[PDB]
Amino acid sequence: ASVVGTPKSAEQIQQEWDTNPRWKDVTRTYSAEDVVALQGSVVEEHTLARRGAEVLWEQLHDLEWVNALGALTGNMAVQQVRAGLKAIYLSGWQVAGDANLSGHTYPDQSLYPANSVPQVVRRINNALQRADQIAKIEGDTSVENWLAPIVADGEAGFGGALNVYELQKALIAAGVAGSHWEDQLASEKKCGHLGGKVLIPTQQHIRTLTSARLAADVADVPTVVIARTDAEAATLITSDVDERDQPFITGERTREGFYRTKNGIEPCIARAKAYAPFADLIWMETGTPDLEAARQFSEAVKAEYPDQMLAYNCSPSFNWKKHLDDATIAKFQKELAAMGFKFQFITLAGFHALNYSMFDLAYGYAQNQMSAYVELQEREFAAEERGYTATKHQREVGAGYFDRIATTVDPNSSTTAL
Amino acid sequence: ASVVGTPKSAEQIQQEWDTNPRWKDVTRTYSAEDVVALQGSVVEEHTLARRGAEVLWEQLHDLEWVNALGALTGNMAVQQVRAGLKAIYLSGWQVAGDANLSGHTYPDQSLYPANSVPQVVRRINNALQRADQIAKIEGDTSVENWLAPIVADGEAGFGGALNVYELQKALIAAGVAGSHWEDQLASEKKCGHLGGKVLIPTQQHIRTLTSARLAADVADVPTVVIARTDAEAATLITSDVDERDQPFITGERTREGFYRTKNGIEPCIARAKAYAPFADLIWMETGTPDLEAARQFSEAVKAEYPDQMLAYNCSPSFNWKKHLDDATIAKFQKELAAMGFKFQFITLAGFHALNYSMFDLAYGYAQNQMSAYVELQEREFAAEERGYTATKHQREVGAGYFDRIATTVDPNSSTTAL
Amino acid sequence: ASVVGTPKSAEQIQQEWDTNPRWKDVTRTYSAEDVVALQGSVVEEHTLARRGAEVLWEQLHDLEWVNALGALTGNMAVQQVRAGLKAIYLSGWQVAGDANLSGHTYPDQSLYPANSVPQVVRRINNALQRADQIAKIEGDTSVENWLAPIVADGEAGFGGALNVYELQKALIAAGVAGSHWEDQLASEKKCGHLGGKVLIPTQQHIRTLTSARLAADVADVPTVVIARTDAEAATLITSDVDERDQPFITGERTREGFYRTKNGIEPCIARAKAYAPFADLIWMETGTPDLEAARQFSEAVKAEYPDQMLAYNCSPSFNWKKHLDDATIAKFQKELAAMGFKFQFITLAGFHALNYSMFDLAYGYAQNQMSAYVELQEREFAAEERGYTATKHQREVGAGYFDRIATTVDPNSSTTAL
Amino acid sequence: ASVVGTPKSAEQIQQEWDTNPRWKDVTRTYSAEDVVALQGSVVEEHTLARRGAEVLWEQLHDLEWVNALGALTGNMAVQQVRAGLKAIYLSGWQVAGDANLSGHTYPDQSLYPANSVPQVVRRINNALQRADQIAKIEGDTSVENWLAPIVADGEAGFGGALNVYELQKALIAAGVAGSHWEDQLASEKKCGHLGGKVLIPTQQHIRTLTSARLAADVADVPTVVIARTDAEAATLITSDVDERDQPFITGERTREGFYRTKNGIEPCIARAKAYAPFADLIWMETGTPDLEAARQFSEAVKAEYPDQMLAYNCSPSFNWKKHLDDATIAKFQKELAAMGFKFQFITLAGFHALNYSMFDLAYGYAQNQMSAYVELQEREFAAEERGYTATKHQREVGAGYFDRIATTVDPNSSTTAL
Ligand SMILES: [Mg+2]
Ligand SMILES: [Mg+2]
Ligand SMILES: [Mg+2]
Ligand SMILES: [Mg+2]
Repeated sequence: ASVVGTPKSAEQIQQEWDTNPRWKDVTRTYSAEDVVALQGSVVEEHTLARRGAEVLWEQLHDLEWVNALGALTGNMAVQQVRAGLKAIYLSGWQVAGDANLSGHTYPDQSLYPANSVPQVVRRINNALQRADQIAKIEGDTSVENWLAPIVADGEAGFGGALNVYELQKALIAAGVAGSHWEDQLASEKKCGHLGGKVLIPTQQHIRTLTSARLAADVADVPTVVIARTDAEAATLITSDVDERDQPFITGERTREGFYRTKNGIEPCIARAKAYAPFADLIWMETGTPDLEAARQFSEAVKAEYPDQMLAYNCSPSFNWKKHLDDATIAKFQKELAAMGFKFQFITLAGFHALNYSMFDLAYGYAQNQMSAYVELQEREFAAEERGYTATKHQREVGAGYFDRIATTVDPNSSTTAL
Repeated sequence: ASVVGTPKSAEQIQQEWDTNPRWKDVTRTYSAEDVVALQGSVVEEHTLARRGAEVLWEQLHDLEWVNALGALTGNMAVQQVRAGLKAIYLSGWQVAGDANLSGHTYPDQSLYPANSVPQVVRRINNALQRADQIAKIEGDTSVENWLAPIVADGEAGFGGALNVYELQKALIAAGVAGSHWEDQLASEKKCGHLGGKVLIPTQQHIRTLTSARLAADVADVPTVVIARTDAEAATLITSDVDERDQPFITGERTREGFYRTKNGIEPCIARAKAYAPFADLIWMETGTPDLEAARQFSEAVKAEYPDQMLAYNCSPSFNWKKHLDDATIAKFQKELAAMGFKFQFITLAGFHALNYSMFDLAYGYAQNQMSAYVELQEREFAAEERGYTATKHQREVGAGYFDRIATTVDPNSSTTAL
Repeated sequence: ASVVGTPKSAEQIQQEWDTNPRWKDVTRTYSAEDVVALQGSVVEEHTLARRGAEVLWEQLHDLEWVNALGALTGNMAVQQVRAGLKAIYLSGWQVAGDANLSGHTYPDQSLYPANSVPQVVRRINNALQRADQIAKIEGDTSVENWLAPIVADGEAGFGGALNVYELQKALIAAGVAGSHWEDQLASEKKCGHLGGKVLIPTQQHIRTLTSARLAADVADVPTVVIARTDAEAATLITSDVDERDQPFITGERTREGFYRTKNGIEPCIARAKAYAPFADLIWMETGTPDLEAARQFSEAVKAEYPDQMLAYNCSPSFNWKKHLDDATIAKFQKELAAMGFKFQFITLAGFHALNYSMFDLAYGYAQNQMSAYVELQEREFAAEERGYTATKHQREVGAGYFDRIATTVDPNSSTTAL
Repeated sequence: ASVVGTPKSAEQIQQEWDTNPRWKDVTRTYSAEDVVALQGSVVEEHTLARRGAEVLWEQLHDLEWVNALGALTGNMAVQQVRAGLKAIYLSGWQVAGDANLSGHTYPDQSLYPANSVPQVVRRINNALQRADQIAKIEGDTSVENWLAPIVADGEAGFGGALNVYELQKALIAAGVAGSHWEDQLASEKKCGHLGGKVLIPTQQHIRTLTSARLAADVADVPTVVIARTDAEAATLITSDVDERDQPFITGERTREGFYRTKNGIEPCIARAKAYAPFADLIWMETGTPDLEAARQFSEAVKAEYPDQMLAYNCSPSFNWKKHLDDATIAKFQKELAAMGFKFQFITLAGFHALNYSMFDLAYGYAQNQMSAYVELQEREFAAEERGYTATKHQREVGAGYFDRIATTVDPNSSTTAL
């Protein structure tokens, strides 16, 4: 009947894996036939997921490094691109705190509904598409690519391999460019004294990463897969079954039956090497920015996998000015980029900008009413010199674009040619 | 069987209508028995909607005036309350541009799914409830009422009287304190030359207000009902059937069948008087903040209804400093309050704070990476002096509250007494 | 940069419009350049919407007629295809009563959230895709096309031309094959004596149809557009402004400003002819199935537009056996197909099957417990002979498909070759 | 300020626990002060959750037994009540297969978003409320209680204690009467040879049940808590840490690190006794109905806890007629009731009625068109004698109720007194 969305043959897929440099050093423990068998007889095309993943991959090789800021609303992402950023970071922490499908405010422990991040990915793409549409009818070519790739937080997948599979598939349907997956069991994090994060076995994370790659393969898009390890601070692990984890197991076992494990950079380096054949980028979660630890981690990983790119979160909570001089702060990301940290981001940038700007405005408004708003309005007028366009609020949300649709539909009215 | 949620009798409802000062000068064209007949045999209690509405009503009489800022996320509302505001305004325009259930960015023309505002009302209540929970376990009594009343945008109800009924019902279920309803048909707004907003007949808006009151009565809560008229700028009206609208009909009818109508403060004053018996507060939509025009509207309506409270939106798009001196800007709301505008707000405060703060941070970040973030962090550290708490990010989203739930559940872990 | 999703040029679009027989006799009052101007710089591919629409269009020419049953859940659609049907009808009435995003039960008056039908279209596609996936791994080739095209109810678009545009766009995103649009304002339907449905002007419905076609063109898919007229029973019309509606205007205008208008097959025929250039299929809403009336409508429209295909709803509420003999009932659709009604359906089939089957089972269960369930189970066992598979419940919902994903991910577990 | 929703004091709560027979034999390892500390300063009232839980509790003591059928849509539940059932069972399996928030069809492995069952609980209550509203305006007193209690499937809580807490809280907000929680880790279920379900430690399930009780206490409603054990068929357990589980551990450990454990009735009885102080009802999950196993399980539990009520799922997949005579089938539930199984249900009744009725209708329709629908319509007319009302479809979904609202709002129209 129809040839629309006809699946590729296993041979074609194998050929891509064998020859496209995108797949150099990418280990897949399942086969091309295994992928085809899961595709049914029609494969939906996921345009934004394909384009974003391809653009992101090229940027990670073409730019000195790719940096991003966590965005929790569509307008936040639009402003990030308008301001010149080339990628968007979709923080799971921010979604938990102010943008998830339960409607509740949550701390970061995989408490929100599992399809929440995919919904925000779709929202951000929709917002970027509107900016793109508006730019086109306005003849605005100041931004080359409105559809900046989105890198989204997949926590640990909300369950087992099938939960990770479904989350990746949903992220892709929504248009994600890349996704990160970590090796802890947040839902078992122990409170207080002698508690802390609980890691899962090294082999279980390889399963997570393998499942994430499989969902992208079945969906037929080259999604960027990022592996995150939480071994830097985690003091517990669910099981001592994996021989690669045994060197760090002390012997003490908790009431819940978990195993105490020695944390630090050593286990991060080891897990990072075990994860490398299964990840396009590796990320060592960290609490305190530390150039030496970063250097130690990257040199140890690259000694084994020289071309392995790394990802890095720049702490949003660290008191930067108190601990570092201005020059160190200014060169921090450039320095990390030289070590191979090609994707860098500040997870909670949106949470801080949103909470701070509203607190400041509201406080001034509670005290001086209109005077406080005028102060913000004047800053917005001043920002126009830098390319800010939201002072023209109707235009910003598409009133001119919808007026054009109305005009297009109205036969007694003509549209202006572009 | 169970007496949980048993409806009150028509006689009890009538007694409240007859004696509670809340209903002084409130016209209901339907009966107490009509209300009971629509309640089935169980009436769900809507705690937040009841408490919010009672609190708002008292504040409108106890404070010089109640002012608010448009909030589009839960955290935004939390900061508004933390900063000292006593009510939250939930803008439909902001929901259309960055927080509605379609996932798209839209201009203000009743384009988003009709249950969008209710979902944001529920979200803001959840967020305020979390701030309240955290405060209680922290012994923080700095904020006396975290559950600030929410006043939400009902547009024109997304259709007819039954659509307005269902939206008011959904707003109440989500915990709204008050809702506003306007007299235009946004979906038929005409673009360009000789176009403009289209009003509906005065009687149709009374139907809308009557339907919003009926839904509040059936739901057994004293929701504050606000009437907005768009007659200042509207140049069209769907029909000349209502003799109260005839003094403004020009006699011309457009190619789409709408009637040309004389706009300005005159029809606003007439509509306001016709709406007074059906609204707890009245709002004349206006493009230009102008104390004299406000005084003219206020005095004209109060000459007929001396005790009629009014609401006023302080234009977010008007170039304040270009047209008014700092003194006039500084006294603007105070002056309005003296005229009887007891509820005042800035509809797009959130849109501007969110868009501006992210553009500014992202622009600095694109240029100087971490240096830009440090600038925002320093402002946040400085704001702690004014009561800002979001710099303690984990605490802000409830990590301490959930750690307590975790500890409460763990029998081998004791909780510290509050 | 990337060429993924690059829009076609206006010249390419024009060439398709000029040469593809799909567009024979399709009037577009806007231009190819107008379409391109609204597409931004990336056009997402909508695989299911494209494939569905192409398949439906071919079926409408290849089969004697295409018939369908209203489906309100994914499993309902799966059984329709498993049973041999070639298209799925997605009723808005069923969505209002038991499957819309407000969570409430509603009558048919455009009361539910506007994105409700799109969500059910997405759901039905997901369900059919799962049946397809299961079939593929089971080697089941009994059903040739699991992805049967979906024809969905667009009501009157929930507002104006921009609301219709957004609903058509959302239906396409979800994978719809065709959508129907009607010429009434349901939200103003008048109850009781001298009341009834309210039509909108002929030109306003052409605007609706033009807007649905425009959204399909911008989304780059050949969606089947169906026009429905409610003029058989409607007694009112919003305006007498369109001279094509004037022959039916009585001259009386109601207290609400609506115009009394002569109803019946005559205005239906005139509207159908005015709509023909803007619709792939036309449907005259009718309360009484009547082959003669159908013939009269069909012949009157085809006398003007010989190749115009028509759609027909076979009334679910009409007491068939009371008014027609078994022979007439048996030949009804065949007879209609010969008149040119190429798409035929029963709108509320799902509502009736679901409500009846649960009442019957529950009633027996309340009386005789397990005996009642066994009666249904025996019917299911007997239906396996006709191809029914849901008795193997785990398999029916994909347990075998997910076991395969699990096995594919597990390197210590091999999958059996298909 | 307001006293609306003011929390009860710890002393008041303690008093209820000490004196209300509802709490006889209910162990809470946290205190009344612990509950109050988590309530913030306003407790939302959850009317439907309170009424349903109270009604369910009384029915479990007043009736010989309470039985139910799985319902996955609002109309299904309405028909169940109309047909005479006194409770509704909300199956997680059915939600996974045809009614969850991902829009996908899933097998039963906790794959769907965690707030899916709560949404269906709210939908069912909304549908029952509409039936209730319609009955009242129609003067229909044939059904005494339209708001039948809903018992919902909580799987294992989608994570740890905090995930169970949030799910229970969401079920309560939606109006649930009771919820069941099981002791397996579905997301780790192993495939094929030597695989099977994986149990969690006995103490971990006590944590789950303790967390479920805590959420109900904080929400201030007497929710019925049901504990389910999956030890009958589970062959694995995550850890051997709990001494109560050690007697069944063999010693073999799997590649994933799980422990092989001896399954059967013995471990079910042991877990059931450990769960009894934490559950209002206990349920032994089973695959094959077996009166002897049921008798053995109940007598063993009651030997320790004489007043402990039990719950029982009557297998929807067992071939009843093939293995049992008609008399045994007819007395099955009555016999179980005598053993103490006071809540009985068929989990997949809705899935079978929905899939079978649509397959049958569609198959007949594909073959004989209208004749097949007429057959269903005639059965519906015949069912009217038993009280079926859905043949009057407009009435059934509330058209008369909304017409009454329209009339109530219309001052020129009067409503008919009840
Ligand atoms: Mg996280
Ligand atoms: Mg508006
Ligand atoms: Mg309809
Ligand atoms: Mg289950």
